[PDB]
Amino acid sequence: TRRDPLANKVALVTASTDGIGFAIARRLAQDGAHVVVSSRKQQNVDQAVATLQGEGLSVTGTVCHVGKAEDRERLVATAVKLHGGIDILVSNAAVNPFFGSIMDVTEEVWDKTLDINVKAPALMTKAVVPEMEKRGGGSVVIVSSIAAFSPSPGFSPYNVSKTALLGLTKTLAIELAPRNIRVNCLAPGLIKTSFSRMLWMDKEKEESMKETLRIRRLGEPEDCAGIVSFLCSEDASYITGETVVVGGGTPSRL
Amino acid sequence: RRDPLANKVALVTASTDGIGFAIARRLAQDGAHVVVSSRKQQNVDQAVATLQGEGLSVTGTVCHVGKAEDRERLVATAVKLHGGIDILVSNAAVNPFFGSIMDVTEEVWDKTLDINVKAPALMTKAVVPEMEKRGGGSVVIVSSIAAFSPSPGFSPYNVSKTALLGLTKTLAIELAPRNIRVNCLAPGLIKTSFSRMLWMDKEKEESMKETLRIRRLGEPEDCAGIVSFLCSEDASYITGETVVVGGGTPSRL
Amino acid sequence: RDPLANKVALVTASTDGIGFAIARRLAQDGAHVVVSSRKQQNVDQAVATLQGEGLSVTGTVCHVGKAEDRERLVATAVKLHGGIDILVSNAAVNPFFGSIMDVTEEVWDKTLDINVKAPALMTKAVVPEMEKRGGGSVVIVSSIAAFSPSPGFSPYNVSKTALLGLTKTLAIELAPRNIRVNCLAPGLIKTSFSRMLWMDKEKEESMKETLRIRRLGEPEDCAGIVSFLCSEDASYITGETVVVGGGTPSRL
Amino acid sequence: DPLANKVALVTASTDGIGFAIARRLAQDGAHVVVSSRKQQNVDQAVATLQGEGLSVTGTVCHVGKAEDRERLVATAVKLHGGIDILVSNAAVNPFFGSIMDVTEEVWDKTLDINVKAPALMTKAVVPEMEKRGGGSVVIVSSIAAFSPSPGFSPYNVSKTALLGLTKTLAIELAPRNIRVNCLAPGLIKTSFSRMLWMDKEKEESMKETLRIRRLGEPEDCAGIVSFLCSEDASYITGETVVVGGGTPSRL
Ligand SMILES: NC(=O)c1ccc[n+]([C@@H]2O[C@H](COP(=O)([O-])OP(=O)(O)OC[C@H]3O[C@@H](n4cnc5c(N)ncnc54)[C@H](OP(=O)(O)O)[C@@H]3O)[C@@H](O)[C@H]2O)c1
Ligand SMILES: NC(=O)c1ccc[n+]([C@@H]2O[C@H](COP(=O)([O-])OP(=O)(O)OC[C@H]3O[C@@H](n4cnc5c(N)ncnc54)[C@H](OP(=O)(O)O)[C@@H]3O)[C@@H](O)[C@H]2O)c1
Ligand SMILES: NC(=O)c1ccc[n+]([C@@H]2O[C@H](COP(=O)([O-])OP(=O)(O)OC[C@H]3O[C@@H](n4cnc5c(N)ncnc54)[C@H](OP(=O)(O)O)[C@@H]3O)[C@@H](O)[C@H]2O)c1
Ligand SMILES: NC(=O)c1ccc[n+]([C@@H]2O[C@H](COP(=O)([O-])OP(=O)(O)OC[C@H]3O[C@@H](n4cnc5c(N)ncnc54)[C@H](OP(=O)(O)O)[C@@H]3O)[C@@H](O)[C@H]2O)c1
Repeated sequence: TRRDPLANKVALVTASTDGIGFAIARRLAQDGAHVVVSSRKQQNVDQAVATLQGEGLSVTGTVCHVGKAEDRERLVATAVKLHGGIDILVSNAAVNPFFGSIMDVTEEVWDKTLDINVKAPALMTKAVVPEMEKRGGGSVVIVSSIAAFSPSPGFSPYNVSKTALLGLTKTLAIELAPRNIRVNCLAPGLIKTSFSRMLWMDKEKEESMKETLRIRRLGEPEDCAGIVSFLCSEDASYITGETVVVGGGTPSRL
Repeated sequence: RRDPLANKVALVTASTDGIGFAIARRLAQDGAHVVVSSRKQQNVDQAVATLQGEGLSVTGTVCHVGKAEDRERLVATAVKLHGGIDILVSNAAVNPFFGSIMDVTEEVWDKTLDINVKAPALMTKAVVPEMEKRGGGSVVIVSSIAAFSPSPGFSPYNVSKTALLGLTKTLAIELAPRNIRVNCLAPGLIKTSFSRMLWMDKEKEESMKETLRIRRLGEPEDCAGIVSFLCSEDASYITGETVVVGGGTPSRL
Repeated sequence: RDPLANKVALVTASTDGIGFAIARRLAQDGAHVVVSSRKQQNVDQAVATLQGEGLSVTGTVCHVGKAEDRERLVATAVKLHGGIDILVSNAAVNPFFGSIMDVTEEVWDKTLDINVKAPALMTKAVVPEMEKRGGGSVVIVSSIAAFSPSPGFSPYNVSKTALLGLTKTLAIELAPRNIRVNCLAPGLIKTSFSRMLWMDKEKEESMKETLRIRRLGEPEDCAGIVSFLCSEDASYITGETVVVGGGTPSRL
Repeated sequence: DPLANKVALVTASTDGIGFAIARRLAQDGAHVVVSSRKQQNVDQAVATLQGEGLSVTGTVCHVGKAEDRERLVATAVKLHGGIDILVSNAAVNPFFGSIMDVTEEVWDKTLDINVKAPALMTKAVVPEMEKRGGGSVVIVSSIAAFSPSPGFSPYNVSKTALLGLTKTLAIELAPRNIRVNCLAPGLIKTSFSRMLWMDKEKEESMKETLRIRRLGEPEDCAGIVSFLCSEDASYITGETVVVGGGTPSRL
């Protein structure tokens, strides 16, 4: 009888009530993990939880705005109470970037983008580390973007923050290695979600982006789910400090 | 919970020992029909014996990847026996000898570039038409961490592994219209015969561990899961990608 | 010729080490340079030393973290020289060795602010002036830590990697204005900033072995590439990071 | 005169990028021996640079021939007393062709001339640079090393390979005080690249595709090479510098 690869593991996935995070949450649970979903809006949490509990998956949810230290610490407490520990963290939140010239980006946009996109995952990782230590180790996946390698103009704050996350991933992987905590990164290309709607709103704009990105199709949320589940599993025990691009062939880096 | 490579047919070059053998075993555990192959018939024999004795759908044939005739025959062998080809894993390398660039002969450069760079390109060429007939396929090329972080003393080998990064990219772009995916595995230090020089003395092992900033050396099976995943339709949105399996050893952003 | 003849350059954090070496070189290559840092006394001494070498260098206080200091830096240069051609952004927070587990939220905020946000806003403040000159050159100082972080400095590491992203995104954004944006990424240079890594002689030797280098860098080892990148001889180089690290591993 | 009294070999330096490099090095004070496959190209190259008052001489060297490489080194030593700089610039002309149509002969010639030859040419100069207390090597790769276009797979692979050669040589040769760096040009207007710019319609198409405002010229590559060859770049080794006018490459 083939065993579940995340049998008896406990996972937190932030920003997991829609799109990529939701797709990741579902797969981890499909792969045997107890999962706690969260996002900012309680009405988003309930529907995600209802949908996934509808499928017989070990899933519960709570509100957690990753920008709020209270929420982050409460997310960890909820999971530990319910399941007795934490083995996996997937950090997936990002601030919706407004398209504009760097000359029109305000200081408040910079502050919010760096806070939510860069500081928050660092502090969210800090919050889970002691619990992961108790279990003998763990796995962290940070979600950046192809934009880290290939920036488009108009999204400078967002671009910078996703590149920063390549460093956060590398530096945490080295620091947390003695605790047997692996730290990897998912860098999606253009995935069809509400987040990216501006870029596939029109069938003309979808075709224009495909030609620009040198891709045959846009990604779906579930195209990101398998690699994250693999990375979170003991089968990937010799992979740490690694960013995996899931971009359908769009240019990234060697 | 399905076999992720059910009904798929896979060639793995250089699959009678170490990483290649472990990839072969895992592809077959995940449902694939696998043809294993290497230069020496004796290794092919016991490779097949071992894996068939575990109940895996595996057969073998001799294939030196430097020989056009062997490459073509490997493909013919799989087509005849299974009806087509879905997956190629190119794993062969020339065993490099430690030496200065001042003592590397022209014949060493030629052989290294032939076997390590040209042969995977021609092997892939040999499978493309068969993958086209199945509606697409997956290719995985085995490079090395050396491609990003070369050690002195192995310059021809180092150059060939970096070249393979380029081969993976250029082929992924070329073959995308045929729905063929091309990705690359870049292992760090894995305990095999190939690498024995770097881990035969326990003092050398702990020395390498500190040099490479790792807590342990890899085993062959540490490479199998990612390759089996990349060869699957669960990775349909991953092509042109090199994945490093080096236990944290530095590579690149 | 004098490759930067009649060009006007701002270098932030330019009263010691790398930033001072850059200021000296730009000036030697013909440029009018305005040097600046937080402390007036540091500014005074840097200016005195360079003017005594007959170079066209004046100073002013500018803490790059303060909006008003950045605006005043530009205003000072525009009043004295008539415009701005070159910005080199060189300031960073001094990093303290410690675990991610001990790094406070306040350390994250300050590091991201001074090391990442400030360069972006300092660039914003020089863009309109560079436009009026027909274009210009921006060089951002990051670090080898951007590519090859060591443990104990995570916030600084993350901020330096962010700067690679900033360089690239700004290069693309400002290309239509004929503004080039490139980045210097130094390896271990012997300055006060890095003194924890070289003041003890046995530590220095240890870092050489670890970093795979034959010697540590000196501030002047960084100055030539920066002055080149600011010249019209580099007019087809933008979006580029150049590592000055004595062969220490970085990237392909 | 940053290169005063230095002796520079530049392969494939009778036209385009190699020629612009040879000119600049000579302008910066170096004695330069230019070379390529054809004597009339060499003679024209040499005549033009000598007419500018530069210390340049020439000789024939096909980089694919062991005897030519060694004789190039002997020629420079005989004339000037030693060798300080090597710039390796030669490449086989690539023609658009699907990987399915690339012959094994094209794979061999491309790996030979683009990868093995630079390595063996460096090997040829190393003992001489040792006698001078060190030296500087620059290898010309391409933006194609990072961002390959379809239809040029062998060339693309060979240019990525040169990134590795730069890195492995820089490490191996550092103890002999020999620095090794790489130039990676974007689209430069030369005969080598004519398929991508000769037609104006094609030029505009490539500019859009590469996200550049202009094509490069050969002299756009000269300064960085001369810099890298100078002692002002003594803390730079193992480094590839892209000269691509903003086209994407890498972080
Ligand atoms: N093309 C792409 O779609 C693409 C490409 C590359 C990278 N990414 C990355 O993928 C992530 C976005 O996911 P997506 O594309 O799947 O978007 P999506 O489908 O729109 O989902 C966004 C999710 O984030 C949650 N969220 C937003 N702000 C939050 C916060 N401050 N704290 C906690 N949760 C928050 C939302 O729920 P609430 O509204 O309830 O908070 C929702 O669950 C980002 O990290 C993004 O950079 C996306
Ligand atoms: N081990 C490591 O630390 C490490 C690290 C990075 C990369 N790699 C890469 O991993 C790959 C395999 O290494 P390994 O460590 O698993 O070696 P291994 O355990 O010694 O196995 C080598 C296999 O290659 C076969 N082989 C050798 N030359 C061949 C050829 N020309 N054609 C067909 N088969 C050939 C051998 O069988 P026959 O002798 O019967 O031909 C054997 O089955 C290589 O590409 C290597 O560069 C290894
Ligand atoms: N090994 C290395 O030294 C190394 C390696 C890689 C990168 N770097 C980068 O090089 C830069 C550091 O230069 P360095 O090593 O030359 O340091 P340094 O010799 O100590 O000089 C630091 C300079 O920065 C000024 N400064 C500090 N904070 C400032 C602020 N907020 N606003 C304006 N000026 C400020 C100082 O003057 P005041 O005290 O008067 O403000 C001083 O002139 C940083 O960007 C660093 O990340 C250095
Ligand atoms: N867009 C571009 O033009 C571009 C972009 C990236 C990289 N590059 C690189 O730039 C380098 C030079 O190309 P280019 O564009 O300057 O070409 P170019 O203007 O056509 O000049 C090529 C030079 O190479 C010589 N040559 C050709 N084969 C040779 C050989 N086997 N041995 C010695 N010399 C040889 C030619 O002289 P003879 O005919 O007399 O031998 C000529 O002097 C190549 O390495 C190429 O890969 C060019």
